[PDB]
Amino acid sequence: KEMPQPKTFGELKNLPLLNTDKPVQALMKIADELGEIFKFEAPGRVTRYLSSQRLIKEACDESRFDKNLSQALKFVRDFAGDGEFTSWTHEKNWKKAHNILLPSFSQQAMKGYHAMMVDIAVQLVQKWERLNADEHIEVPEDMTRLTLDTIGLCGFNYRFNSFYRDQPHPFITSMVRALDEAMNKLQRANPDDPAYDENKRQFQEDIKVMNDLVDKIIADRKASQSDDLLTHMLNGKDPETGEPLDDENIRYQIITFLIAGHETTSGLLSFALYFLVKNPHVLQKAAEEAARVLVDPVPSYKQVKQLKYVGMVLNEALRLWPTAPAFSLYAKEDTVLGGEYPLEKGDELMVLIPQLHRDKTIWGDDVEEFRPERFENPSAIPQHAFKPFGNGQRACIGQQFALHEATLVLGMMLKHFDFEDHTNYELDIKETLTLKPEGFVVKAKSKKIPLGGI
Ligand code: HEM
Ligand SMILES: CCCCCCCCCCCCCCCC(=O)NCC(=O)O
Repeated sequence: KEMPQPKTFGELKNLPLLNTDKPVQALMKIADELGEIFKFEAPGRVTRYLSSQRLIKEACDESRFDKNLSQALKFVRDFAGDGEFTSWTHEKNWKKAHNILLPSFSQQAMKGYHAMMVDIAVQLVQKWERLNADEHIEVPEDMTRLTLDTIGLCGFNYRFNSFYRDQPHPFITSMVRALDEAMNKLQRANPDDPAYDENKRQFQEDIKVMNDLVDKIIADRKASQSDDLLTHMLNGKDPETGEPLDDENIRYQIITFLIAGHETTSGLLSFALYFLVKNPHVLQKAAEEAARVLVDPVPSYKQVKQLKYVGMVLNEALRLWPTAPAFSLYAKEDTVLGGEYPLEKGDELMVLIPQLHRDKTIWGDDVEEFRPERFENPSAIPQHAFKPFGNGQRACIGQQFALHEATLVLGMMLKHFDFEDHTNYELDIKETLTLKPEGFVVKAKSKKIPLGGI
């Protein structure tokens, strides 16, 4: 079968279709028009975008495809290096990092992070209880304060103190600019036009800000007994090789985990709150569970694990708007995809996750509705139908960290406040490679339930 392909622009082929501030949403619209697979060509590069579970399940076969660095991740690698997110599976530092850092995500480790996650969640609840009657909440802004603070504290014993700042933390400002520039470089046909000189200067200055922060984390740790993610980065030995990470790689890991470890989580909490306010009956169910389950002044680790419906709400937000919305594969050898599409060794595929999650042959016709009951019995969901955390040995290492944090915080929010979508907010999804609502504001009325000490 010949592969569908969207409209072209002469010798720029499909490239100018990425000349938009919302490229993923543009690709989703193309997949809607063109179907489960389409080709996207740019000068000197081709990729194929997959949207159906039937083809994505094949792409998820690790004997035939391996993780690829999409052009977006190659640009991120300019500041994330061979950190765990932007390394190739065949690079020595990927498996060594994965082996050294995995223990930081064990259940025993998670039980150990719980108190520090509560410390930050209590700061969030206190900030909102302290608002005056005439004020409102800027949701994605506060969720980024919470999630950055939480990976800082749990992962690095470092306080960003983001709730002490009315503007974004300077790491956030540089990170966002750096991910923005990566996204913007995707549609640049001549990246070395001197018209991009100031883009390049500003990129370097952004990277220097992130690395100065990494310096402070490393120095604060030297000056400081912890056993956290940074402990394993600095001292952990890979059981296979017996070697620890080198200093250069360790700096890439800290940048990696500070970014990967909070940005997508902030997106998830923002979208879950959005869907809750837009679906009052769902919000009533979740708030009922939070009140029934969270009987103590602050939540315990077991209580969080008991918030089943809140967990379903977060999964159903990840179904509609997975906040790292694509991952890319390459063919290990020549092969035929779906019995219809021949690929040569090295050909790249991109999995368009929001489109996979709207495959009506899996989910039924009502894929746009927000229905957490979809996830009541997760074992009934077909393999490779639901993939917000990527695939196989390159799947997200921090998936349980993110879900525990989001479930704890959303459970505390729902216990402590009633929420009003006071402006009838129209969803506007800002892209910086990752997805988050922009402009989403709410009002929160305290239920005046006292909050225990940290
Ligand atoms: C809801 C929140 C999250 C989402 C949706 C998410 C999504 C993903 C996805 C889609 C990938 C695969 C990327 C690819 O194949 O190119 C991935 C990998 C990764 N994520 Fe997450 N992530 C989240 C939270 C986290 C957190 C909290 C951490 C750290 C504490 C983290 C650290 C990582 C790392 C280090 C990788 C690379 C894993 C490897 O290849 O060894 N992520 N994530
Ligand atoms: C260092 C940790 C990095 C954390 C952020 C990771 C970003 C997640 C990637 C999301 C996918 C973005 C898709 C961008 C649009 C697209 O398809 N571009 C084509 C291409 O990238 O080559």
